[PDB]
Amino acid sequence: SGGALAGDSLVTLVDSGLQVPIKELVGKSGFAVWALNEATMQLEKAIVSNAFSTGIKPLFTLTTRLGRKIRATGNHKFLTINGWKRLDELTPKEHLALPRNSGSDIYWDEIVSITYSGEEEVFDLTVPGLHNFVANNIIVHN
Ligand SMILES: [Cl-]
Ligand SMILES: [Cl-]
Ligand SMILES: [Cl-]
Ligand SMILES: [Cl-]
Ligand code: NA
Ligand code: NA
Ligand code: NA
Repeated sequence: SGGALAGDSLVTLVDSGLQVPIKELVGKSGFAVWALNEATMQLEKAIVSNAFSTGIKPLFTLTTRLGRKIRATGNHKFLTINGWKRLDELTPKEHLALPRNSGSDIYWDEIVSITYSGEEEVFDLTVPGLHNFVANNIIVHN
């Protein structure tokens, strides 16, 4: 529930640092990825309790000014300076929270494009602590 991501969306397994397509994690649990602690605004290790397909749904490709890109359902939420917002409520030039290249801080990158990009099978992770995770180096909410 809450939206989903293209199967090739990459999540980072904390200990190995291996970037893995979310589709490959289906059925796995009890492993850590990166997530945002919104109180500290710092990245933290977060346990995933479930990884699953939600079926075939419409996807939108969102691209940022730094060149980060993700394909998500219209209802998937991203973090703006004014709170979490559905992809299909985001506007051109609106900024989203993204992890910095190094360290545990975030930066607010500008959206340069949102484009409908067809239907595919889509996937999600449940993160029972922080309810969000990093995918394709962008913070997304459950
Ligand atoms: Cl678990
Ligand atoms: Cl379906
Ligand atoms: Cl909806
Ligand atoms: Cl919204
Ligand atoms: Na490591
Ligand atoms: Na604010
Ligand atoms: Na705007």
